[PDB]
Amino acid sequence: TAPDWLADAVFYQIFPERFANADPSLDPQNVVPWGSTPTPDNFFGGDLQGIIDHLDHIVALGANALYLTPIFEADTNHRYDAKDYFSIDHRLGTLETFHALMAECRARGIRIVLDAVLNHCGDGHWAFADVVENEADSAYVNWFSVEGFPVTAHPTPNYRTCSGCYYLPKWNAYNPEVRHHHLDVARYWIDQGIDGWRLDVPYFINHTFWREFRTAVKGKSEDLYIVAEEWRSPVEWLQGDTADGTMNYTARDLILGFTADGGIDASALAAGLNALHAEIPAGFHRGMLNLLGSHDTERVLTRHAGDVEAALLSYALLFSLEGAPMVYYGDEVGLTGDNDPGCRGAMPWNEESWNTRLLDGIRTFAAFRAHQPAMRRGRQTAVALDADTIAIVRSGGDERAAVIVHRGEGTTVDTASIPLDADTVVLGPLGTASLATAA
Amino acid sequence: PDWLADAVFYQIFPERFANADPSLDPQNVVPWGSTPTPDNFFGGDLQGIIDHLDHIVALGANALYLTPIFEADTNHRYDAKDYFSIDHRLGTLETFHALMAECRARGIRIVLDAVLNHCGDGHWAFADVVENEADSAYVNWFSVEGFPVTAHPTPNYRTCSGCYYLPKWNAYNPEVRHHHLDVARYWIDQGIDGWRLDVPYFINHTFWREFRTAVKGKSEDLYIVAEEWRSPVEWLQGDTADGTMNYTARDLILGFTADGGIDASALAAGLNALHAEIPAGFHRGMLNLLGSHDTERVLTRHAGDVEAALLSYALLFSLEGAPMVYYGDEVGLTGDNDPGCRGAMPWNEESWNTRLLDGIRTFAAFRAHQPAMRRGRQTAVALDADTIAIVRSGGDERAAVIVHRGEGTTVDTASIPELAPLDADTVVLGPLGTASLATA
Ligand SMILES: [Ca+2]
Repeated sequence: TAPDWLADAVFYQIFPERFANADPSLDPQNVVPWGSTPTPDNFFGGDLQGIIDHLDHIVALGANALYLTPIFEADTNHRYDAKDYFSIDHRLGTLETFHALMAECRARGIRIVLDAVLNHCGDGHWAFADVVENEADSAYVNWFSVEGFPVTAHPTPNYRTCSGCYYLPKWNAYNPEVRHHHLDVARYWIDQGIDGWRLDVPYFINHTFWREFRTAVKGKSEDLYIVAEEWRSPVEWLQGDTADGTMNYTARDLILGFTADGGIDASALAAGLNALHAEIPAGFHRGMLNLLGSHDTERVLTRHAGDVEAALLSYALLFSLEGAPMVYYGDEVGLTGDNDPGCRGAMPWNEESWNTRLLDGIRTFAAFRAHQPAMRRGRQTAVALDADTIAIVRSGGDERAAVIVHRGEGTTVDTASIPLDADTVVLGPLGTASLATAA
Repeated sequence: PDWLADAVFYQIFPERFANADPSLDPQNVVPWGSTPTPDNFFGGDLQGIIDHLDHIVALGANALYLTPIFEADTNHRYDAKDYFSIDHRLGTLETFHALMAECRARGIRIVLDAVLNHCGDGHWAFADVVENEADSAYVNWFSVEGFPVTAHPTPNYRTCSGCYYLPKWNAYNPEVRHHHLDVARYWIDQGIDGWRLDVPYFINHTFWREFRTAVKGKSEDLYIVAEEWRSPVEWLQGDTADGTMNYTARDLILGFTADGGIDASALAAGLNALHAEIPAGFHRGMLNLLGSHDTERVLTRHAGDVEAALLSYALLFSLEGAPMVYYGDEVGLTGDNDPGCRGAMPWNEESWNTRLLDGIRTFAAFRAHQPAMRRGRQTAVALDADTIAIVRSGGDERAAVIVHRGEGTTVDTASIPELAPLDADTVVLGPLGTASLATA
């Protein structure tokens, strides 16, 4: 089963090169102004000290865990092209600054999850450059799958890669020495104090390796959290031998279908959510990392086409579900943008730039979850009341809660219709209601 | 009258609601979008009111308060020149009859403006005194100091508030009373359901007792509501009105939802006091409102904050007494105080704030559906400096509208004796959040 702390977790995902530039002396020569349009090649100077300095913002939102995208020495702004998995990227800070982040995080009750990019590294990585250089004489030739020498990125890479990208050579995970390096990466950062690992494109490697991964990570501690990136069904990762959960892109698509697209009505959503619930095995519901967006999607508000009230319906649903809810940095203040690089805009720190009522609306849903124990540990039941209105009921030992979410122009619901209370509740246009009762 | 318990009012300033008949339009009529002024005409008409009853009903209203509609020489029609005719730009008596019929067909009631302290300087009686002086048969229908009559400097006759074009009726003349009682009787014969009293404080209670007797004599269920900006207590002794325009409740609500000057304790106390001052049987007759043709528009009072504005509406619709919506506020029209608040009502729905409209409708629908929200006692309860419950209880049934002006909070239903009977133990309120719950 998944670790129990997860029931209480609320995650804040950070793309560190865009959250806060606290240290200009770390910035590269070609650093762009903080207000610039994000691109696949530009750098803003976001750093680890920037995260430390805004921990208060992250706490005040209701978050108690961070998911960090890659932070190790790389040549891109997203850092999926790691070149040394054993140091912090020199533009993010040093190992000391990283330690200071861990400590400041744990003084405030905040757990840390890093991004484990094990299918591939960057072409700048020492082992890969050694192969380029020394070819068949490199000791790390078999750390990759290079077709022949000389190595060429032109016209198509003559080595295996992540989805054809020339600067992301694929790690040969069939090599024991590569697995040992991958496991020493897992343990090393756990030795530095992290609380879990998020797995990047885990489906490009293989279950056998991910089994060794769980054994190495859980061997250090049973409460370290492993979460699979997965866009389709999560079930393969929830058999008890690989991950503790999945990024719940299934719930994302269902929720947004309802609140933003209008393609699915409340009945299809409830059915979608009850089935995903049936699909996910016992012990693993708690481990699902639910989200409405990420660094791999367009921003939630953009998906809702600037309709902040509808967007609040999404968050209501998000915070209502079993699984740890995750907010993507800047969505809480109403940032907009298309898919990558559009969703990787720099986070503004002028409170006059924030959509404050969006922030307070999300804070409210988070606060009700944190205060009501059934919202964290209770059972999840989804029920349609009409085409535009859904109730997410959560059933605790000694208490029960419901979040009722209406996307129409207003209605009333008889709670006697939802299997403790016989109240009538009214919902305004784009309205929600959040109710609890002693059992 | 009992029917006031279920009444919801929609106030129309008839010049500005809807212009259905261009043939009625005056010569220098302005475009419908234009800025209102003390002299301009837009051509709003009675047929335009008939044509838009749908919108009124969809709002949830079942009663109109109309401002004066008799023949006059201003855009506001407070300067009546003939009390026994519809103003020629509004329509004819026939059209008026048609509006009544249509209204009766939808269970809508009608309330007109009784402007009895004064008429207009163009009124036939006044012009006859101006012409024939001491030989006019109507010299004592007014208070003219002497001849020739002059406005020039300042009127050498009594007026409403110094205004030369609004000479004051001598209500001490039985002929003038007779005339006033014929006006009340005449429009009641034309199908009308009641009267709003314009500045009744400028006349006297002896006159308003006769007024009541004549009106109630036609039918006990005809409603009488007095304009009063201060305490309403003097109008509620059983001998004059059935209620007043509740400007006291307005000042309290807006001080809390818009100004920030009054907190929830002070608002709860204010409302509880007002309630206790209102005599038994008269709570329902109170005509509750957030604004009128004599105030700046609600949304403008809330500095354009729609969510703040919706807190006002929630409160308004939660109170005992008949709630009234000033035409166009439901769609988010803005405006300063008169003339600014007499904008023409746009009918192109792309200009409306429809979340505001549907917000108001929801409060109305809750109230229409809950018997306690109409006939139940009223207890106002401060929970926080920023959060108030208005509770309504029918014997053992209970409704509650909870209204939060802060950034978000939680309402523990237990430990609040008046909220305790709801099965829900906790209720969340978002920022500027509203919660409406009812028992059983
Ligand atoms: Ca007209």
